[PDB]
Amino acid sequence: GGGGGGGGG
Amino acid sequence: CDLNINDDPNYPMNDQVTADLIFPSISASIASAVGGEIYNYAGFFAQYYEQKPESNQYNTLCEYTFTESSQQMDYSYRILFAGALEDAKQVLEKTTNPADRFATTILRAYAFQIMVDNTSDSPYSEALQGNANATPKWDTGETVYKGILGEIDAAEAALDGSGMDVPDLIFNKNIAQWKGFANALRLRMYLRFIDANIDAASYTEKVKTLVQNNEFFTGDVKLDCFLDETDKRNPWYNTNAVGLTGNHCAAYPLVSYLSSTGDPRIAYGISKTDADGKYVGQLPGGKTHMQSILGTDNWKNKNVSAIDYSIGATKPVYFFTQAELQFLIAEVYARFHNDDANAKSAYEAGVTADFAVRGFAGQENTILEGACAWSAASTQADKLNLIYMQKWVSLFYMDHMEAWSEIRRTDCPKLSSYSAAQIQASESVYTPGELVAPWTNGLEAGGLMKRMTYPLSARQQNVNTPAGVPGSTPVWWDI
Amino acid sequence: DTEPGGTAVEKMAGDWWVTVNAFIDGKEVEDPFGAGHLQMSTYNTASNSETEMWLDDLGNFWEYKLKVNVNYAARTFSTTGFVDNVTYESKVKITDGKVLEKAATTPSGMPADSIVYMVQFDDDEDGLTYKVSGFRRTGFPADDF
Amino acid sequence: EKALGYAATSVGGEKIAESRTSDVMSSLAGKIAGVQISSTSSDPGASNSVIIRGVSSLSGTNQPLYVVDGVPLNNSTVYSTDGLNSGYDFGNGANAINPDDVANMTILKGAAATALYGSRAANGVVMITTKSGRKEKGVGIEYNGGVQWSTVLRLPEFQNEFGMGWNGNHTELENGSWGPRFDGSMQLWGNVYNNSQKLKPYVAMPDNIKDFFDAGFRYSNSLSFNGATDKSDYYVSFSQISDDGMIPTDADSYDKYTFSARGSHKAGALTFSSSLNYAYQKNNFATTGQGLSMLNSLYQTPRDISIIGLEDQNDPFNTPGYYYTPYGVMNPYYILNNYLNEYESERFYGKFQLDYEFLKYFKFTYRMGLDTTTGQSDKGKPNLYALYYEGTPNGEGQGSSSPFSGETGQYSEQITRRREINQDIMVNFNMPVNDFNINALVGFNGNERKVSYQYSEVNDLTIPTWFNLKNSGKTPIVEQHMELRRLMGVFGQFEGSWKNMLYLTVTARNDWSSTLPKENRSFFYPGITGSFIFSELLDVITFGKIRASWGKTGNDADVYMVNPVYAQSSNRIPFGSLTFPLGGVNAYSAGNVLGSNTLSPEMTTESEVGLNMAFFKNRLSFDVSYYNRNTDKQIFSLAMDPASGYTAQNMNLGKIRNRGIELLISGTPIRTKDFSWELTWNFTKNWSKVISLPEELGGITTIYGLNGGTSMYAITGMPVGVFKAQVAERDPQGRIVVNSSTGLPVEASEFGICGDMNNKYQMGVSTNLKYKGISLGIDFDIRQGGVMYSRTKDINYFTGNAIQTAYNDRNPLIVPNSVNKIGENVTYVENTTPITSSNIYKYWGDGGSDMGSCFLVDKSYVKLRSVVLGWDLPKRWLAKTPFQAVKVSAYGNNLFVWTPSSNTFIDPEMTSFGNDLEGNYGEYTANPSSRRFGFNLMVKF
Amino acid sequence: TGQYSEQITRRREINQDIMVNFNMPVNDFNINALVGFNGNERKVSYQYSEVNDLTIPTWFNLKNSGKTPIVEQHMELRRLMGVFGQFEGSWKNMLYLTV
Ligand SMILES: *[C@@H](CCOC(=O)CCCCCCCCC)OC(=O)CCCCCCCCC
Ligand SMILES: *[C@H](CCOC(=O)CCCCCCCCC)OC(=O)CCCCCCCCC
Ligand SMILES: [Ca+2]
Ligand SMILES: [Ca+2]
Ligand SMILES: [Mg+2]
Ligand SMILES: [Mg+2]
Repeated sequence: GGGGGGGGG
Repeated sequence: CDLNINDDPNYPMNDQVTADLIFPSISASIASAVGGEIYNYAGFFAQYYEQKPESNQYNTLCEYTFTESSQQMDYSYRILFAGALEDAKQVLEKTTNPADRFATTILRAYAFQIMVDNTSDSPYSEALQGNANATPKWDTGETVYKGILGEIDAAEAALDGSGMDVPDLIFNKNIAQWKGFANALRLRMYLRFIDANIDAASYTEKVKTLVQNNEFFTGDVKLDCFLDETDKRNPWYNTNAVGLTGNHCAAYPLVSYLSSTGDPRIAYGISKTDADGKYVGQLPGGKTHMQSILGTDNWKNKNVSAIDYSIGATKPVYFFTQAELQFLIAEVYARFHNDDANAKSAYEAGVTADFAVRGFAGQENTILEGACAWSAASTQADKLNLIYMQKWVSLFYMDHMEAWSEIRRTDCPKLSSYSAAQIQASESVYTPGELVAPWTNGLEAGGLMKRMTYPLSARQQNVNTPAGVPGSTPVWWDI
Repeated sequence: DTEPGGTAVEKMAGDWWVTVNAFIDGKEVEDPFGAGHLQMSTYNTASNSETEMWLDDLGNFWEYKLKVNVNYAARTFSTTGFVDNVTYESKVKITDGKVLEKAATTPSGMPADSIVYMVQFDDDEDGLTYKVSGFRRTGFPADDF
Repeated sequence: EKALGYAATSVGGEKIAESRTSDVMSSLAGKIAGVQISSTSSDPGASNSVIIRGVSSLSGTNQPLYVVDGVPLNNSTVYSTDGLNSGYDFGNGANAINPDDVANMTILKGAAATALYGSRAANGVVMITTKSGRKEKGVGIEYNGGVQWSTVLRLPEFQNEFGMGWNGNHTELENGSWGPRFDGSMQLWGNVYNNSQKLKPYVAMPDNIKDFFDAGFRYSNSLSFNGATDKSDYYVSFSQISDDGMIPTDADSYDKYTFSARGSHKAGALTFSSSLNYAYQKNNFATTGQGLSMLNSLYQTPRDISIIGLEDQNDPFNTPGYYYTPYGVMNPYYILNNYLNEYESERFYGKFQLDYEFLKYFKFTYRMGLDTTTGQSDKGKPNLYALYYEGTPNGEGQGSSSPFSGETGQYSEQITRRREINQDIMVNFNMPVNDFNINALVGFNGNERKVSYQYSEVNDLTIPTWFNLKNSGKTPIVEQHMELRRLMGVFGQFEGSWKNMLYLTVTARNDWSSTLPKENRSFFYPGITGSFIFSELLDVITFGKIRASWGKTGNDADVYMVNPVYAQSSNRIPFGSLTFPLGGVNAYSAGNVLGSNTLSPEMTTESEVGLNMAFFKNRLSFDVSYYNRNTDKQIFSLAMDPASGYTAQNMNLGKIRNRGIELLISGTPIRTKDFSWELTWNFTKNWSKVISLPEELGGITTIYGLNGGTSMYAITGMPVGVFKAQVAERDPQGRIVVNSSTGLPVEASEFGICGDMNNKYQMGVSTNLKYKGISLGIDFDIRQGGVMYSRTKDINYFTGNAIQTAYNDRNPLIVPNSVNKIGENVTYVENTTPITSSNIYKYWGDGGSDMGSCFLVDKSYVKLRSVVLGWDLPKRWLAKTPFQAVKVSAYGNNLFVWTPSSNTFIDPEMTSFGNDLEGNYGEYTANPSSRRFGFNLMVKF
Repeated sequence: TGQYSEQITRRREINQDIMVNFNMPVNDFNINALVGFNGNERKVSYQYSEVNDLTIPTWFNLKNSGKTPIVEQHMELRRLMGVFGQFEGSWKNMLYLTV
């Protein structure tokens, strides 16, 4: 499939 | 209703798509893997950089908590095999120019070498056969090496004197440079056989006769091609500076060594602490640990050296640094012949080019006449260590995949006997430059990463894919 | 309204900032060892019983960690004598422990849960009894030490 | 007619329209067994999903063929090809229809007798019939004036115990609520502007997100003009709808205009008639996705931040360079006011029918339809870098981790052109012989479909806010594309009859499709159907019918699946591409989908039996059907091992099966003269099962999935759309293995089968009261079943805002049945390592003990689907007025949804991947659902 | 060296008239009045795109070039409203007058 990214905190 | 309209009008007529139109896609495809996704995770395994404290993209590559289902090389496996290698197959079907066949076999062989240095086994003899074999078997890394080196031998033997007839973005039809690339690839692969203790007798004399001929390449073997535009940047810059936010901070073992040797190269691709003006590397895998110990507000991005993406956008993708060529040649003179001066002269050459590739031409004597002066290298083991640690430095921000592979072969930098938590409490315990096992470490058997998982896409569609093994199982040449 | 839930000993788990007094010659000595405020954690057991929790000094005083009995209704905890320490081969005895919600006052002046208990270590060649007392760590950097 | 031998349902215009929905299918959401209807989102006015008897085609054409006045309608969908970063849906082709123009809708559910319509009918037929000319007392004018509101429904259930911070510790810049427990204390927050920073009581804003949303507003106007003679009928209609939904600003907008003229004229044996329609829409979407999108920014808000306080841009602390957090997110109000995502469409469709009766028993019908569309989309984003990066905390002060790198702006425009042509030439023969009756129909059908677009893209805008292709110093990007498919088929249909009670039908058709290999373009499919009214009994049984059918429906492939192609060389790398040309050189690569010139046609085979009865004075009815569908050999781009040199091969699949029960039961327990009371219950249960996928390619292939994450598949023995996800390891006794140092769950090596997309059953429940001119309807939609992915839950777990994360008061915790895995044989030991306050954030963000699979959510829901309160005025009142009829009407839709306690996050009627099979992967922070209610005024003249 | 362009134009005009007519004969005279409103909206837009220097000499496709493509976009919009009247005077089908 296609990618997702983490968040930030 | 005319029904004969199923010829797809969005693509040319297949009889108009000739070799000179396909071949430029071979090297571009390889470079988008070996210079991007593969490169990226190799730079964590070789401990050049780490995960920034404020983002989370590569947590599981730093803490070795990825699995087979993480699909960390699925894109590159697709690129190399259904992109470059199928196109390579198409070029050999269409053209008969021995000079073009040679440059394709080299990019072919190189692509198989990148796969093998990742999953040990790789589809090879049965690969690229389409419906005739949708489930090719995965040969052993040694069958492949012995084969792709066999393909190169034949392809060089077929040259008749004519020149290349195809758009070459690597060497621009310079047949000498492709010959050198083949020899550098033989030097590279011949050494793997030696340090694997497999047919080490003959491959050693071949290693020696190569260096005596010096029929290698000049400059770097690169793809100088990229523009700071959408869809046309350097692959790794694209992924990580444009596609995502800043995710890389410098890693502890790369900073400590660059800081101990007084190396001015420590400013190329590394930025100073935004809060102290110093160079600060993160302990491999230690992002969540250092946050607990020091506090949230005392381990943000400001407190660690960020990796610089500025020199990225147009930076080429490397297949074989010139520095690394000499460091491989300096090793050969050191431990297989017995020139100390020719090894000294190759060692100093490698560092000289690397100082010049970066913005530091004419400052190599800061490493060659101070600390890393080779003069201070007593034992030959004291010298190989110096060679191998300078190879490791030269490959930072150039060819991370080859650093990971070269780390695994020479087992230098050494693994630190002290743990990440130990090296964080004390600091004199740590020999600067030695690798550190990741503080969080998802390998049940500890230690450093030794291979990539098999591509999940091959797991699901190729029943002949070898069985999933943990990251700690070495490839066939690491011992 | 959905209930978040928790472990059976939830309200008595926590992060605490404590100081260790000692009863010496009948009197109580405020921080005799000069240790200042130290961090320690209480938390549930892998069994998740509402009758026992861990007490963990995080290695910041005697290097101890044991399971204490819990009376979760009363918000008290204790041992019935000297119980094995799990950090190193020693024994520990906990007495008269309680968690007093909102009874404390943070460095910034806010209500926090008080934790206080008596402790004895079987390898304390002076054989003293110490009073560990403190407050629930809020999370603001101003309530740290 | 209604001698049919398979399931079907007739609905009449008034039920279609009383709900005042902008759309002809939404109001039927849970009211027809076997016919699964859903909206992609509550964003005006996006596509709608209609799938009949489960998914047969993977992937991904499962809409029913819509037929209006005898002519196939275009039901193309326009939704974003990347639902991860830029979710938007601009509409469904069937949505152009004007309600108020429908006279009857009949959904043919079976695929046994589909000769009259083509292969597209295998997915069901929605046979629409528009109002025609009628003589009435007035001048022939019906006016409908509507007005409605839409407020938010189901916002995620939030924790309100902890505010801004990370690791348990207070922060001033966070996008999450992993900070300390709330106390009255006055704390700093946000960035510093001009040596100043804001001070706010550290308290919770429980309604901060709820107050962000508005009340959507929509006004509707519908006019119809009508009249007829004994030789002629003429209908003309206009409809206008304008919607501005509940997301603030006008970025969530839908304008709809329709115009229609329908006429027929008889003269002798000859009847000629025509229907012509124009359809306009303009759409604006509040893009969704994991980037700088409105809602993704909205959910990553700490529980203590007043969101309605971030709008005023004259407060420099709300500027994009000083906005209170720099963490992959920006001010939601800045996104809504400065991003562009528009779409406008123009559509013309209609038909000419020529009828000629001859020789007592024959009718010649010639019918030709044309459907043409032009649509333009324009979307853009500012050059956030050039405007805000330099010299600001959110820009330069965050260096390479800035939300503005490299957000240099882009603008694109696409113009899409679509054109479909159908021609039918039929002869009908209809003659009685004695008690028997014979009706035969023969015909030829010809079809042409064509789609084209032109796309242009600029990046790195010069003037940073201006969207125009001249506004860029860098190379632009062009793309063009077209598809053309043609079909010809001939067909016969023999309907035989004995008395008024024994009906036999026999269909056949044989098509020639351009999309199959040259030497195998022809495919033949027959059917048989029976109907037996066993009403031959001396009042207790009003009606009594028994059905049976057995038939086939062929099908062809999509366009260009036969020959090898060579594409312009590109390479997909994670989060970007490297495309040719470089540098000055163009190049081509071998297309990674292996074509096949040995394909055969698709063949769906269905068996079906049914029973319909009515009792008393039509006070109790029921209809039940038992079907069994196998779509076989469908042409599909099947996943292959890239080492073969390709990533897919086009070949004929195995069987996809759908069998089940459709049940409808209705009755009138009270029927006075002044009063009625009806009840209705319908029930569907489908058993999806992919039967085989060619072995040589492994037996599995991806429908949709995240790289290294949750993925929906089709697997050889399982229902369509099976999810695999991340799962924690367990020891041989079922205890969850945790890491000995952090205490956090460890991944179980492999995924991870965690359910499928199918509801286990669906059912609806309806009542209908009627007194004098008063009428009331209440509908409930009930589906209980599988699972979907929910990024709404994911992002709210990661962000510490979901109530579920306030677990254990966030005190350190040992996972309640943890075990640590230990020379070369394994040993398991009780775990004593707790998860620390500083890592509780990561325990929940990863998914807790469930890990990745935590974010598959129970698809189930029970919903108050629609309510209609109708007031038909007494005719007495209208004697001194121009009015023939006045029906005042108050209504509501999607009013309330009940899920199981494990779903405190979404209304499960969501997606971000379109209205077909791929949309069943779930929602990627699609915009929240709406509660819609309003009034309609109906004036007949 | 080859060239290939494509352009898609979109034109659209809308006209609306609302009128009231009055026609009444008196003593051989005849009166015809007309009062009206006009509303006009004319719009044109297009999208152009061109590539030069074709890679495959004969294929005409925006993909067939290793050089920069040329794009252009354009749109105009104009509106007008008016009110008008037209008075028709008539005497015995002999004298006709109009204002
Ligand atoms: C495309 C679909 C394939 O077309 C056919 O089936 C062949 C043409 C038969 C239709 C003509 C029947 C005439 C009966 C009196 O369809 C087209 O390309 C349309 C071509 C133009 C046909 C115009 C017919 C004018 C009658 C008003
Ligand atoms: C463009 C020209 C600008 O003029 C107008 O705004 C037209 C207003 C008059 C509306 C007359 C309604 C008559 C009712 C019997 O005009 C437009 O762009 C069209 C705007 C929408 C007009 C819809 C017309 C509905 C007719 C059934
Ligand atoms: Ca709105
Ligand atoms: Ca609680
Ligand atoms: Mg390819
Ligand atoms: Mg080794």
